[PDB]
Amino acid sequence: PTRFSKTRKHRGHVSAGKGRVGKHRKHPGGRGMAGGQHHHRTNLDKYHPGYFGKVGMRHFHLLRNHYWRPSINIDKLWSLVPSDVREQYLSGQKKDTAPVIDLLSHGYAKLLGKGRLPEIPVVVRARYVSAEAERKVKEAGGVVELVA
Amino acid sequence: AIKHNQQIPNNHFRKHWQRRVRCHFDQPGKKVTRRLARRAKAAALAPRPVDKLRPIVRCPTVKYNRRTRLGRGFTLEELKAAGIPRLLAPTIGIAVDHRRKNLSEESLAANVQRLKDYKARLILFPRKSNKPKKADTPKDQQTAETTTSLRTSFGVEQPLAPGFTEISKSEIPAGIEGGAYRALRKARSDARLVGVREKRAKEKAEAEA
RNA sequence: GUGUGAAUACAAACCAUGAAAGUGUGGCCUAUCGAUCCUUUAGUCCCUCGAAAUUUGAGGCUAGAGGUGCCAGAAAAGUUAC
RNA sequence: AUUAACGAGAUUCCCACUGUCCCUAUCUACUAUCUAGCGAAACCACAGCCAAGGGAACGGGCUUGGCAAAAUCAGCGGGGAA
RNA sequence: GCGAUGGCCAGAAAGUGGUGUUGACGCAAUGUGAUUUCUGCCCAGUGCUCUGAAUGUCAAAGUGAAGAAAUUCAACCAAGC
RNA sequence: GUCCCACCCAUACCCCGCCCUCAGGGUAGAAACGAUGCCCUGAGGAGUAGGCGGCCGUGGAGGUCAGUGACGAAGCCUAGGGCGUGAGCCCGGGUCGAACGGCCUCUAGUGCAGAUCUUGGUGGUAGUAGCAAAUACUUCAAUGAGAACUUGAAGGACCGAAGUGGGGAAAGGUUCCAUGUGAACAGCGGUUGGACAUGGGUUAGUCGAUCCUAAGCCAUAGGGAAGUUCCGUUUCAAAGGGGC
RNA sequence: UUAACUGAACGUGGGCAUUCGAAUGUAUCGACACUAGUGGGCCAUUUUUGGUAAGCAGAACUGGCGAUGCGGGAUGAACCG
RNA sequence: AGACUAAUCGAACCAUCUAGUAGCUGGUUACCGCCGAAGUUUCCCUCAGGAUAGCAGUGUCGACCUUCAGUUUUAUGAGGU
RNA sequence: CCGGGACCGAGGACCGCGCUCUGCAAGGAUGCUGGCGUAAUGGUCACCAGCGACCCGUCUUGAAACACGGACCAAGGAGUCAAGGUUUUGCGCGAGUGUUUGGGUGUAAAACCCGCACGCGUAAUGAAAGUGAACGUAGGUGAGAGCUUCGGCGCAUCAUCGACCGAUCCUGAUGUAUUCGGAUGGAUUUGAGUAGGAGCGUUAAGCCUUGGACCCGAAAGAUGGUGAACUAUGCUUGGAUAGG
RNA sequence: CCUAGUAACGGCGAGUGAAGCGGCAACAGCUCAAAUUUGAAAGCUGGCUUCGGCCCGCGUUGUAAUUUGGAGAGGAUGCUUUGGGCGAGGCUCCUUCUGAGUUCCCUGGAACGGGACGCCACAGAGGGUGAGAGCCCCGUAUAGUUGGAAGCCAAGCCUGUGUAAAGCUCCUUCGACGAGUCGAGUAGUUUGGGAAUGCUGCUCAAAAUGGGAGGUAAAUUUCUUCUAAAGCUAAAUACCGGCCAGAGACCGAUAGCGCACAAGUAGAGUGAUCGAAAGAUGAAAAGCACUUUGAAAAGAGGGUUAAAUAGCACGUGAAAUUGUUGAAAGGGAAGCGCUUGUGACCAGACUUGCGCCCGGCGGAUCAUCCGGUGUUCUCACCGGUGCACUCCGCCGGGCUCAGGCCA
Repeated sequence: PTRFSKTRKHRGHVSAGKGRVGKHRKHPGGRGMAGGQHHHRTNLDKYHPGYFGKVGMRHFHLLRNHYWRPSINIDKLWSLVPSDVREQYLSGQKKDTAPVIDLLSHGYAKLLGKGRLPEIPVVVRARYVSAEAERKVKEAGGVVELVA
Repeated sequence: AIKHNQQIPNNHFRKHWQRRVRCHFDQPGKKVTRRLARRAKAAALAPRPVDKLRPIVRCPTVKYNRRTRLGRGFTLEELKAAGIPRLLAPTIGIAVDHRRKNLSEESLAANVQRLKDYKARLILFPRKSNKPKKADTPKDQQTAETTTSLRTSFGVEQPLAPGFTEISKSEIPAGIEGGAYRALRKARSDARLVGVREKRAKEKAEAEA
């Protein structure tokens, strides 16, 4: 909508808000990133520290599929089971049956352990598992088994 | 000419981009054209289904390894197991692929069953009405409800494994002796030293002799 | 209150000197000097060459040297009275 | 370094001649001038009398004084920093 | 400067051209500027030109040695300097 | 030079009225209110470059005024009126002849004195500068609305055979001849005209082109070039014409 | 750290307002986000450098013109109110 | 003679790439209300130009925090005109 | 304590403070009277009179300038659009969020419906192989709006001391493919981390970059074509120039 | 669409920049060289022919059948498969036909305007007719109907048949497979391709479980995956150049293409090429008969028209500049701001209102009660009953209060 913008309020005022002494010429200072090391250095060092240089070794023909392994913490583990079944276990009505969770079917490969776990035995099937996560699930009566 | 705290711009707009711009104002007009072609094609193939039969295939990469999808055609070994001639298959709606192989036995068994029941659901009209043949339908069961999509009626039933399973207590197995975390570390370092260990052991055998 | 130069006070090691308390992190104090990219040497015994091994070769991480004196650092000779 | 002949080449002197000059005067033809018919262009913020002062340090316009009477024709080259 | 298998010059190339229907009293490239009388000393510098015993310098290819190879190291070595 | 009385005036100071900005309060057992409203109280107002807020107009789109109009819509003229601080809105009179507004949202090729700005139109200068090379005109009669520059006769002059004479090449293209004529053109006039209107006019065995070659140009045989094409003209070619 | 519960910092508990311990004001308290113009200046009192001097060149504290009318200096961007 | 090559020559004329680039001149369209500047610091083949800090506006939140001050008094230090 | 003169009249039932107290000068002007009821008061336009008043736009420390542009009138005439960022305002859902590449359907470029993948977010750190977030009611101390049984509990946020994960430098237990393995405990080190999630889509404004980029403007550079009717040189074929 | 502004390149400066996987639209596969028909060149261009065939030629330095790596050949073995002819019916193209007022009155030159009364509608899109028309006219919506031409698809029927050719299951054994090519060195160009991604020039020049690739050069040993140096083929995709059609929050004659008009025209240049200006009388020309002045152009009367304030210089006709008439001012500029005066012209406002008393005229109906209905449940309406000191309207007289301007 152009009916309400600052260009409509500049009608009748010479120089259109750009100043008299400095007249808004074509391209003072250069085009793009010109002067990075010569006259725009002061801005390019207060911000963006690290533009210039080389770091690390290079990799030819990287395929990102080799490095696919999303991770999930342990405190969100119980959110994977459906709500109707979930409330039965926490309320304490089953008492003789344990769930077997398949992380791969939900799109995970590594089971990290960050929070706390309630004292109900479970079975987790994961491609990878952390050292701290294995201990917490084991002291709750459960077991973790690699699945590939 | 940067002036404030900004993100460094990279806009590839220095060639003559204005000469090659492809606006899409014919999105709804094109859609009408395709729908006119499908229903025109369906009329030509009056009793036949529009599509063709496809086999079940697993994706080829470690990521997407879990999911399954439709393929291109049945291998020559799958057709032989189900007792279908090679030349007769393409003419009754079956698609054949001659450059695929059955490395495992799990994939072979799944596709054979998927192709065997299709043969039972097929109605085959005779070439000449006055003289039917042995493999033709005897004209008594030619009148039945038919399907035309054959992609929804024969799609993948379930691509992924069930989300979870529920088993009784005291049936939970025992883990690896060392543990899950330590089983991975040992397996990683064993492959690193497979060369150093083998030659050190081997040279000892010649050293003693 | 960015960089370079130079300067002050401690911490953890190893030493010199003196009987000992102590003193010593260059010249009694105020000047005496140098980025990115590239090359070269010392160090650990370390990581990678992406189908799998073993030796050459090459590539990485940390500290010095080769230099810009227009010294916060382009590679550069004249004439026009047509 | 000299040099006969030749030159719409540069320079100095002598004889003849003359309004170049002392020092200006007169005559003739075609214009300028008046009339009938025909009939343009440059230029132009608004305009058009002076003296001093101050001011962007040389005013037609400001301040203090001089002053100041319709409408007009032929010449002129001080000014309009024309 | 040049005796034709040549000197000067044109063209992207050509079984292509100019001088040339030409041959040293000829063709081509420069400086001085009728006649008379003359035209001195300097080869250190910058150019041009000549003579290769000299080994000084020295490319690609080729030869020899080490190594499992990539590769490295040696002699020899045209013109020019 | 020093001292003392009275008196004159700034957009400055004091009191009062009105406008706007800012800050602080009151208003529901609602007899209640464009609650974005109303009432009470206090202080302040200069401004280039620049920032923000509120409003007025122009061309189109959706909704709504059961909107105005051939008994006169839009447009234009008007030292005739009313409203607003202002951009602007409304009405009276004259001319004319077919479409046009108010209110809330949407949308943009949306507001001019300048840029030696673009296109078109018009002034002062101005009835002014000027229409002065090539020796020069005069009397009578006729035509006609009208004669210095139309026609006849008689005088006076110039070009003076390397001519202002008589014929051609290049170039022009009907300008040639007759009859007639309002405007325009012939830098004055015009009955006259190389202008305007209507008709007519260019005859070859002997004069030219047609034939032959010169400097030169282009095909053929062949060779270059990715190619448009470059070279080659007797060249490393099986190349012709005469009689019964 | 000291011969040493001897010190050192940080602590628990308790005591001290009857008056929280100079004047005046508080017509303006703290923090954060985004961005415009500007980066040629000039004049005056006191101090002051080069120069014979300048309506000349160069500095320190503060007030002004630029960005601003009004009343006085007849006139006059900077002087007085 | 830098002379001539269609009034054009110290490198002809016509169309296109082309709306060629400019730290340099010129222009930039209605009204009212409130606030209101800078010519200075550091770096740059930088000195007619840019980045950086400063001055300025608008949008806010935390409390109405009782905190503050281009000022005076009292106690106590430094200086070399 | 008594005179004289000038300017003003805001407000619109009662309420209050008081006095000289059948009342009043005490929270803002009323009473009596005369002429005229239209051009009389008032408003517009033209002219004379007193005082004041240099030409606009622009660059500049300084413009009425002997600094530049401007004879006059009518119409045209200059911060726009797309992609990618960023902060702030409104709106939907919320550990999630986004239908429209595509399919179904339709009164047909409108409207309505459906889902597999995928994008951003939920986990960081190293060059890399790799590893990967609770001693405590998710900690201790000093301030904090609000609540409270009056004892206290204390959001957001500010400062400070600690705990955990990754990297760097030390230490090297139990074990053993006797060279592999890396527990435990430290260190004036280091990170865009954890410590009871805040994000995704859309609307509007300011700002940034590349694009013709607010409008008009060079002296040059490159690709492809057309000219010897002027003039310069040469070739083939013609012509012309008294008398001493 | 995503991967992705990612891996990578780059005075590692300014800058540049792909691919695999994944979802969808559309889907379709194949024929040559290398083998002896060898118990029979079984193949083909051309000419003549009555239509049955004949003749010359090409060709053994290789014309048909058979085979193409998915195989296949050669052997075993039992089953199965295969031609022709009719054909309803349906779909494309052109062409015949389609509902309702000129009813009545007013303004007007002319109703298509205003008022009253009607009808049609699977048709209220658009245009014309003397002004805004569903019913005056062409068309518009719906399925049918008259006639004709040529191609497709296809329900279902009628007849031959194994000399031949084809499919399937197993096997001891065989199993031919593209050369100045691949590859290597060097040079130039190019790419995101980095001890060198593709292309091209020159030198050297292969092999039979052989060869290429596996994104870091080299040697030794394993592994995965395809089969190069011969060839064909629909759909999903691009485009307004050519022939047509339907539309718009686009422009409205200095705009929109240079061109709404006898526009790539007139015109300029030796030439390549450059390139404009210009729409509108009225419903209908009904485009002014006749008289008179003048040499003529034209003028004055008189005519057509609703209008000549529409006369082929024509709808509406602004500003700059000019003429006539009226008013006013002027001693080397004019214009302008504050405040009176004179002259001309002019908008408002006022010209009564309410109440009371007396008198006169006219009407039905004030309090009260009964019945019905509504509603805010206690407030109202209608019908009846009233019947003159009540109520209402008008007129005449008297009185109080207020109301315009300047003092």
